[PDB]
Parts: sequence; C-alpha cells; structure tokens
Amino acid sequence: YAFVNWINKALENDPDCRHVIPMNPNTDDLFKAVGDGIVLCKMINLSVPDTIDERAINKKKLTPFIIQENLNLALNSASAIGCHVVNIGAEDLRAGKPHLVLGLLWQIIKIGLF
Amino acid sequence: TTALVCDNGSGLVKAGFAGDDAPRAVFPSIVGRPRHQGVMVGMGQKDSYVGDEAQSKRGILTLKYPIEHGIITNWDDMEKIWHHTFYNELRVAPEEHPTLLTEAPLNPKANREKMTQIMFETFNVPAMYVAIQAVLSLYASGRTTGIVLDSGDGVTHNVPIYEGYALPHAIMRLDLAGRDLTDYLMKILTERGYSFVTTAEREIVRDIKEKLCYVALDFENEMATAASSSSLEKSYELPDGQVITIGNERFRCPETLFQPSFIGMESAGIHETTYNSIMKCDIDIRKDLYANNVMSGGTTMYPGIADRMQKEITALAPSTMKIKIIAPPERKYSVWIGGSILASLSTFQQMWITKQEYDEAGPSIVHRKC
Amino acid sequence: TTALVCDNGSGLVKAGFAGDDAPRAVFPSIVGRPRHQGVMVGMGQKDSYVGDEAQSKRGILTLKYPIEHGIITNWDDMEKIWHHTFYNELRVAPEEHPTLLTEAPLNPKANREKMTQIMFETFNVPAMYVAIQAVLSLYASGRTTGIVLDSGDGVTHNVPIYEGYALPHAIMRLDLAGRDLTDYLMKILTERGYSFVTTAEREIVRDIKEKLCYVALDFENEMATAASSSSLEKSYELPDGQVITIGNERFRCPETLFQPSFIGMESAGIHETTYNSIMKCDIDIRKDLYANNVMSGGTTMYPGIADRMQKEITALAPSTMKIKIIAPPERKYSVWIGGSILASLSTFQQMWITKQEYDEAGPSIVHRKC
Amino acid sequence: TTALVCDNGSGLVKAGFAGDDAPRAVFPSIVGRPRHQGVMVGMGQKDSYVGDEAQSKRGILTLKYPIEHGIITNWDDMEKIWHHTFYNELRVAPEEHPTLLTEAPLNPKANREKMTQIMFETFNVPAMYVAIQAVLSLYASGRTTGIVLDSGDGVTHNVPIYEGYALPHAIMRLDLAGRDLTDYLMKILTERGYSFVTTAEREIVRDIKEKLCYVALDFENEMATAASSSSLEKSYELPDGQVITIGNERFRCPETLFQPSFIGMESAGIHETTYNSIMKCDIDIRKDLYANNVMSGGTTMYPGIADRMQKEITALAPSTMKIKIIAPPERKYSVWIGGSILASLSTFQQMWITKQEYDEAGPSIVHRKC
Ligand SMILES: Nc1ncnc2c1ncn2[C@@H]1O[C@H](COP(=O)(O)OP(=O)(O)O)[C@@H](O)[C@H]1O
Ligand SMILES: Nc1ncnc2c1ncn2[C@@H]1O[C@H](COP(=O)(O)OP(=O)(O)O)[C@@H](O)[C@H]1O
Ligand SMILES: Nc1ncnc2c1ncn2[C@@H]1O[C@H](COP(=O)(O)OP(=O)(O)O)[C@@H](O)[C@H]1O
Ligand SMILES: [Mg+2]
Ligand SMILES: [Mg+2]
Ligand SMILES: [Mg+2]
Repeated sequence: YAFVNWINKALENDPDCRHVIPMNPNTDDLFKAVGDGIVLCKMINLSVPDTIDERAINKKKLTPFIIQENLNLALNSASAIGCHVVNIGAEDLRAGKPHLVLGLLWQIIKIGLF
Repeated sequence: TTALVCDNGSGLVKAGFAGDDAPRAVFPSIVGRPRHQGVMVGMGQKDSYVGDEAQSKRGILTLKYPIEHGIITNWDDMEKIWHHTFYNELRVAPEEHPTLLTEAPLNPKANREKMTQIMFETFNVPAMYVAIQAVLSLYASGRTTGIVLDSGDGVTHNVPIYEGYALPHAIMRLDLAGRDLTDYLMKILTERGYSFVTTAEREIVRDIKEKLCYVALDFENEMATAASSSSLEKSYELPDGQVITIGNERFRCPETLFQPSFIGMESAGIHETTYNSIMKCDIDIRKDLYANNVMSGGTTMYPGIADRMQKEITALAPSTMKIKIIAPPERKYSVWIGGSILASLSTFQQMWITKQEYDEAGPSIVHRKC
Repeated sequence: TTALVCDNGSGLVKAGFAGDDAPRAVFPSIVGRPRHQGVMVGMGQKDSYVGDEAQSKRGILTLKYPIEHGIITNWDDMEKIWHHTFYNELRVAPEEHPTLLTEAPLNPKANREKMTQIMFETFNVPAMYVAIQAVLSLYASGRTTGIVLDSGDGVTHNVPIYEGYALPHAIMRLDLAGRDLTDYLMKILTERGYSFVTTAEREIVRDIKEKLCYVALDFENEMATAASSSSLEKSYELPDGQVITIGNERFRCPETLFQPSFIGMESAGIHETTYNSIMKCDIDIRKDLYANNVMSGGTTMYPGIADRMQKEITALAPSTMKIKIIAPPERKYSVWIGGSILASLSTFQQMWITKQEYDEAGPSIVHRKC
Repeated sequence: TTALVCDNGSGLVKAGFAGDDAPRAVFPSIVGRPRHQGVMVGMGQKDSYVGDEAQSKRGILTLKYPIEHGIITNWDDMEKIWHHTFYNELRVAPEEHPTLLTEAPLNPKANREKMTQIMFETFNVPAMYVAIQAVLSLYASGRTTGIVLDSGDGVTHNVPIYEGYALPHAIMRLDLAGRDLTDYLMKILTERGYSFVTTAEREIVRDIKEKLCYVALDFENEMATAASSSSLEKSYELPDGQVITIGNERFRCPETLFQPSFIGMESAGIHETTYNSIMKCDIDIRKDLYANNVMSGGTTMYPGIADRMQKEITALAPSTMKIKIIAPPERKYSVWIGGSILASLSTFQQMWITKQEYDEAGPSIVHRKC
C-alpha cells in the first residue's frame, strides 16, 4: 500500500494521473488503466491542461465485448517521457505484468520530474 | 550508489545489485513477433516480444534469438532485451548507478564497442564496466586459482586463472552449450512419431530437456539398457493435452556435449577442452588446475554431469594426482554472484568506465579499461 | 446521429439501432408474390410482399428465400426488403445514419461488393462496414478467447479465436444450419403419411421443428425408446384444422447436425468440425479453445445440444482438461446484438467506409477496409 | 532376378523393375470405399477400390489417402495397395523378385519397421533395400555431388550430397509439397462463388492446379496484372458440365511454396530452405552446392518454377559465384529412375536385407543396413 502513496507523491507533477492511479487511498486501480496507457496522455497536463483530455480520448466506447481500443490509442501517445522499455508492446500491457509495469513506471518517475 | 551487476546470456539474462546473494532477473531471452490476422479492432500493435511476454503466448508468435553464441547481430532487439533486463528487474536508474556488464571472451571489437556506445549514448551512464563471465564466476566459488567452465545457452569457453592471473593464450571458445543441444533434441524427437519444426514448441522442448535429459556415465551401456529394458521411459504432459513418452532420446541430447559428431563439427567435446587448456598452461600450475574445476552456466546442471566429467578427466589424467570437480548449487548464477561480490568491494569502484573520460577517449575506451 | 445494424440472415432478418440490446425489426427473410387469379377489383394492387403480410396470407402466396447459404441469389428481392426495413421498420433516414451489414466468412467477392454498391449508389448512405458473422457472434458472449460455433439458417462456420488472434486457415464453414434440417424433417414426415410439397407449408414445418425437435444425448438409446415405448410422442395442431402425432422424428431431425450423412453429404458434423478446426490450430492455444466454444446462431438452441457436443468433445479429447460451453440465452439474435455492440465501439467510428474514400477507391474498398 | 522398384508415396505410386527407365505401375495411392446404398443386386459385391476403379467412380466412393505426409497411418490400406500393385499392376510374384522401397528422411522408426515386417511376413520377400529418395534422385541426374530438392505430395526435404557423402545434420523436412497447395487452392476457390467440400472434387481441383496454376516470377507484378487487366483468365470445363474461369487464383496457389504465411506456417519457403541447408555445410563445399541444384518429384512441374527459384537464390546470394539450376524432364520419375539405376548396379546386390539375417536380427536390421 505504501507504493500507492509513493507513486502519488512522485506523480503529483500531473494531478490528472490521480484519476487513474489511486489518489492516496491505497487501492489497486493502477494496473489495468496504466496498462492501457491513459497516464501517458494525461501526463502532458503537468504544465498546460490544454492537451489530450481524459474524456476526449476515452469516454468508454469500449463495447462490452471489445475493450481493446483504448490501450493502443493511449499507448501510442507515449512520445512524452518515452517508454524506454521498448521490449513491451500494447499486446502484453492489455493485461499488465508486475515487472513490466515497474519498468514503465521507472521512466514515468525519471522523466516526470525535471 | 549501489553497484549493479548484469549477466547477459543467450538463453537467460541476469541482473541485480552488488552484494545480493539471490538473483532477480529470471526469464528466457527470446524475441517474438505477431504473425496472425486480427479481425477485431485494436490489435497487432507491437514490434517485438521479449522474454516471458512471449513465453506466456507461445502459440501465435514466433521465437527469435538475437544472441547467437555471444555474438550480437541485430542491435534493435538487443536494445529491447537490455531494457527488459534493467528496468523490469532493477527499477533503479542506471543513469546514476554503476552497472557491471558481462561479455563472452574471444568477442570481436565491434560487438564490445557497440555495446559500450549503446550504454554511453542511448543511456546516460556515469560509470560502467565490462567483465568476463568466466573471471566473474571464479569469485562465486570463493577461489582465485583454477579453471572455470562457463557454459550458457550457446557459449562454452574455458579461461584458466592462476592466482588471479589469466592466460590469454590458453583461452578458447566452443559454440555448444544449450542451443545446439535443443536443436539436436528437437531433431531426434521426430524418430518417435513426433513433429518439431516451428519455434512455438522450442520452449516446450527446452523444458523437456531440462527436466528429462541427463548426462549419462556410459553411453554404450545406456544404449544397451534402452534397447533391452524399458525402465528409463518417462512421459511428458503436453500443454494442449496429448501425452508423449521418450526413453531413448533423454540421455542422447546431453551426450552431444562430449561427442561433437552428433551435430557434425570438427571441434572437440567439453571434457577435452579443459584438458587442452590446462596443457596450454605451465607444468608447475597444473596442480592448482586439476583440483579446481568450478562449474557454471546454464548447461552444466544435468543429473550426472559432475561424475561423467570426473571420469573423463581421470581417463585423461596420467594417474598421478586427484581430480576435483566443483559443482555449486548456484551454477545458474555463479557469474552474477561473483560479479556482485567483486563490485561490492571497495577496490572495484576505482576502474569503472566513467562518462567524462569516455567523452575525450572515444569508442575504444572499454578496450583498455576492461 | 446513430448507427444502424441490419442482420441479414438466410431465414430471419434483424434490424435496429446502435447501443440497443434487443432487435426491433425482426421478420423472416421471405418474399411473397401472388400466384392465383384475383376476381375482386381492388385487392390485387400490391406486386410483391416483404413483411409479415406474406406470412399471414401464405394460403394464396409463395415463399422465396433470396439468400442461399450466405449467398444472396436474388438481389431484386433484397433491395425491396432493405427498402422496407429502412422505411417502415426502422422509419429513419439511411442517408443520415450509417448501417452495419453482416456477412459470413468464405464468401464470394462479388457478393460482398454488392452489399457495398447497392447501398452506396441506390440508398446513397454516408458510410458503412461489412463485418463477419462469426466475429459478431463473438461480440455478444464476452470473452477475448474462444472458438465460435456459429450456425444460422444456412451457414455454419467455425472460426477459432485466441486472445483475439483469428486464424483464417482454421475457418471451417459448413452449409448446413437450418434449411437442411427442415428439409430432412419434411422428407421424413412423409413416411407416416404427411406430404409437404407447397413452399407455403415451410413455415409450419419450421415451427414444428422449433417447438418439437430437439437434440438427444444418444441416438441408439433413442431408437430403442422409440421402438419399444411411445413416451416421446407430441402432437401438433395444424392451422387449417388437423392434428399430427410424431414421436420418432422429433429427435431424428436435429441428428443431421452431427451426422450430415442422413441427407447425403460427405462432410463431418458440427461436433467434429470444431475439433478438426482446433487440431489445425496451434499447440499452446488449444488449452484456451477446448474449454471455450461460443454457441449461438438460429440453429443452436435445441434443448439438449449443449451437453451433446460437450460430451462429443470430451470423447474426442484425450481426457486431459475440462470442456465447458457457454450458451447465451440470446443465441439467435446474438448476431444482431453483436452487430450493435460492434457499432458501439470507439475507434470503429473513424474507419467506416467513407463515401469520399469509396468513390476514389472503387468497389474493392470493402476488401481493403474490412 | 529382376528387382522391383516400387516408389510408394502419398500421391501417385511408382512401381516397376530394376534397370528400366520408366515405371510400369502408375496409379494414385487412393483407397475408395462405397458410401451409397445398393438397390440392385450384383454390383454391391465389390468394396475394394485401389487402382483406377476408384478414380472412375469417385462420385459414389470415398477417396482417402492412407499416407499422410510421408507417414503411413493406415497399413491395412497399404497392404491392399501393395497386393494390387503386385498382382494386377506388375503381374509378378514378389516372392522371387526383391522389391525396392523408398523412404523419406527424418522418418519415424515405427514406419520404417512396419514396412519391413509386413514385407517379410505377409509378402515374405527374399530381400529388399530401403533407400532415401533424395539420394536416389542424384543418380537419376548422373551426378554424385550437389543438393537435391525433393518434393512429392506432402514431404519436402533438402539432403545435400558432396562427392557421394551426405550430411545428416544438413537435412530438414518441410511438410509442404502438394497437399497444402491443393488445400490452399480449395480455400481460395471459394472467392469466386465455387464450393468444394467433397473428396471426389479433390482430384478435379488437383488437375485444375496441375493444368492452370504456375509459379510466378514476381508476385506483386502478377497481382497488378490480374487487378488491372484480365489476360491471364483461363477457363476450365468441369466433368459434370459446368464451366469455370479463374485468372487470379492461378499463380497465387504456387506462391505458397515461397511464402508459407498464406497457410499460416512459421517455416520459411523452399527458396530459403536450400540456402539454409547450404549454410550449415562446409565453406569449401558451397561451390559444388551453388552450382548443383537438382530438383526431383512432380511438384516442380509449374511453368516458371526453375527461373523463379534461380532468381531467389541469386537474390539470396552475395553475388560472388554463379548459380546453376538443374531441372531434368524426368523429375516425376527421377526417384524411380535412380532406384532402378542403383538396383541394376553390380555393387548393390550385397546389401539387400535377406530373410535369414532379418530373422536373426529382427525389425531393427532396417535401421542398421540402411
Ligand atoms: N537444470 C538444467 N539441466 C540441463 N540444462 C539446463 C538446465 N537449466 C537450463 N538448462 C539449459 O541451459 C540453457 C540456459 O543457459 P543460460 O542460463 O543462458 O546460461 P548462463 O547462466 O551462462 O547465461 C538453456 O538451453 C537451458 O535449456
Ligand atoms: N427455437 C428454435 N429451435 C429450433 N430451430 C430454430 C429455433 N429458432 C430458429 N430456428 C431455426 O433457425 C433458422 C433461422 O436462423 P436465423 O435466425 O436466420 O440465424 P441468424 O440470425 O444467425 O441469421 C430457421 O430456419 C429455424 O429453423
Ligand atoms: N503439371 C503439374 N503442375 C503442377 N503440379 C503438379 C504437376 N504434376 C504433378 N504435380 C504435383 O506434384 C505432386 C506429385 O506428388 P508425388 O510425388 O506423386 O507424391 P508421392 O511421392 O507421395 O506419391 C502432386 O501432388 C501434384 O499436385
Ligand atoms: Mg551466462
Ligand atoms: Mg446470423
Ligand atoms: Mg516422391
């Protein structure tokens, strides 16, 4: 649970990420939505909110069978900060893995802070 | 800052801190690519799989091994492999943490130069180092004198070390550790009404080799036992549901290490390689070499490799003095443990390849700093 | 504003809107045409009948199915049916609402291009898409992995899906879903003395099959029960004022699905078709395909077929792991429900067949976009 | 006496004598069985259809291949075919004429031992020899050095031979010769409103492939020619009376040999297979392997296969030394011709597997004498 608070204090650079990662209540909403790459598009709101909106890129027209459209749409916007783990693709991030998520969060922490 | 030690290998790549007794990176080193058609929107958005992400989906993907016996051909997939090894199993920043690299001996300068530039340009490294796997594996056994047989997945080299000093003229390299063994097994498995062509079954074949194949003591006696009796017949459960049973092709695969005629190469086996390396050393240091045979790598864990090697060396011995084979339980991580021990030392902090020196030295900085 | 989904099946037509869970325009795919002589002035005004008016007046009207096993053999009739659906059934403007059309796999290119051209030049719609009926049946029973046992009115195709990866080489289409069963029932009904030659009598036989015919467990035990006892005897009331009594032909009619040799076909049944389609798939994907069989379509809702092909798969399996088959209550309409569900996708909006792109591309844009 | 050269395979059967240049008994390895109901007495007595009696009545018979990609699964039908070709076709007694049988490389031991036990027990032949088809095809070309590309019905292997000596480690078996091409044509014929599901139409489709399909030089150029113009549209007359016309699915079917991704195969094409075989041989013998490319079998009968694979090899070569292509006219009988030539030699008489030594050794003598 302390990892949730650590990630919150590290990523408050973009408060909009707190709508994906837990917002200090130590829940587990991080894995599935971060595997979809929503935080990557949100992270730009650090300096200017005038960017990819959370409800503009995804308003859950991910139909009750195919929820496969948000993950690649949001992970393709990873030009910011840069997923230095180029081993991983959106195929495996569809579900998410501990080591893979930690490796991507490594870049998130590293470039999120100037 | 704590030092990092990364052990690269053709089959398994290891990483971790310096000082830790347990490894962290436990994953096959494979590359997979999508090859099927997605009729549903949102799929096909990946360039290359790396490791367990392809292991978990080994039905609809191919398998690619960018590491060919310690030779780095395609660096685009190696970038992905190193990114997998470092950030997924360290979570620390190499940009401010020293990382200890491993590299097979008798490696052309281009490979070492390119892996150095990649570290100093793709990454922003403050101080790196490149060490030989055989030398690092000697520190795992707690000794500084004796030969170390490092046999990974496609690399088999013998670097004799005497009181810390190594002999460059007694260093050779054999490209038969685990990959040609897997190829031999998947080729000979077709004699029992089986089909093994695609790489989707390569991981299953490797697992069957790891849990069934064993180094036999006498090959002719094993042939006689398999032909006459049917006692050494063990079955495997295929992931899809069928049941296979192999009794003769179990100990045939590990025998290719000692008998290279199975795969058709003029080089000698693993038992003669260390003897030839010792013969290339001094006559007054063979005493420390016969009694010090430290085993390492991913190959030498067959059930009966130590006794067979001891018998082979004794047959090669002049019947003067005892032969000792060291087979530590952590043979899979002897290189990584030795590297962690060496990097944990206070002396090892003063020859890392710093970036400021590299900026005015150039690409060949690893060549005389390692 | 909203997307339209018109499920064009061989026996039934389903239409509605985007985001709905139950189809609105449901009517059999029958075309009624006068064939007698009208002696009263004012009643012989309509030339052809599309909706249920032909069904209610089948005593002086004929029935003609334009789709024949996923192939539209009569396009003039389907133009009338589409016009009726867009005008009186949906009561919307096709020029302002995209329509989603259904098509079975392994379909001729000219047939596929006709649902493109007849819609773009006649109705002049903004954009459409042509989806796969197997994929649409894989839009109503939520799971990323699973082979679909789709069987509508005249098409029975099995497409294996693993995480979403479709295998075109593993698609096995069978032209035996509902029409062959109905014809089998008609021809076996003549043994007792029930002849069915008039095409207007087809709906009565279809209703009798729907309300009385069912898939049994064992055919030999059913033979024994029918020959010895008469417990499985049910009567049906004909609309014209007569009653029948069939007790042996109830379960014999659906037996053609598993044994198509009754009517004279060399192909295998539906229980073996899925098994063969799985066998030609990969080896590390069969674990997620054995316990996954999407059951849907207008054929597969007989009371006793789910356990039937479950037992058939278990017998055809090496008895390794479990077999479980989902039978969603909406079996018949799963195609339309899946069509609307697909129309409710996010990235599906920017990849409809654009009129501007279609005009500069041509009739072959359907094979390039879909 | 005169040895019998019987080349049994999944497709045609080549049976004859030793020393001749063309076999006498030529018939497909198809077993037909009655499937209709006999209503007239006097014609339902016959149920054994092996030779041409099954081809003529394919519409009332079930044609099945008991051999599956060089693997004999139905030995009961092989016994029937062997008895037929020994009694009615050759009209000789095998009890005094040795029968020369061929076997593909990388074959299971059970298949090799059963074909020996049946001949020694049922046919009680005095002696026979089991030879590799690739080795026998080299004698048909009159050479003793060079890789031979053999491709029959479902087996495609590459066995390079250097100065009589062959390289076992340079042998890989690909299960794509004729059957997967026929299946691919079967699947792609459905895009033109054609239905092909029965086994009786398999022979007609194979004939259509043999007389219309051809190996294209450039695939994208052929796609452009088929899409823009229709100058490659050839019509066919079906036996029942129908007329078909295919222009695009002509050169698409043979392209599966070079691009196995059409049928969903991870293995590479035949053009890269020979190059890969050459790479794993010696570097001093590649000169004799580039300049000696002798193909055998009926697969490479397409009008333009040799030029295409020569272009592929030239593209796959570093453009250092020349490539020579051998396409003898007697490729469909090169295996049989080579077998007859070898069996007619004076040095071939002293390694036949005689009855006494087989009885004293057992079924395993075939693996030691061959
Ligand atoms: N217990 C075992 N017994 C036999 N072979 C093994 C065993 N474990 C791994 N291998 C083989 O060794 C290879 C792995 O080598 P690797 O771990 O890369 O060596 P290194 O540790 O030097 O990098 C694989 O082919 C694997 O099949
Ligand atoms: N309850 C039922 N029991 C048996 N058969 C049925 C039942 N409902 C429909 N059918 C059969 O399904 C056929 C129509 O299928 P259809 O609805 O056109 O499939 P799809 O919706 O996939 O196009 C009819 O011929 C009818 O015989
Ligand atoms: N003129 C031709 N054009 C194209 N393909 C051909 C031609 N003649 C023969 N073939 C193919 O070559 C194959 C020959 O197979 P064959 O050698 O008889 O197999 P086996 O050795 O198992 O009996 C056939 O499957 C056929 O499809
Ligand atoms: Mg190693
Ligand atoms: Mg349908
Ligand atoms: Mg042949």
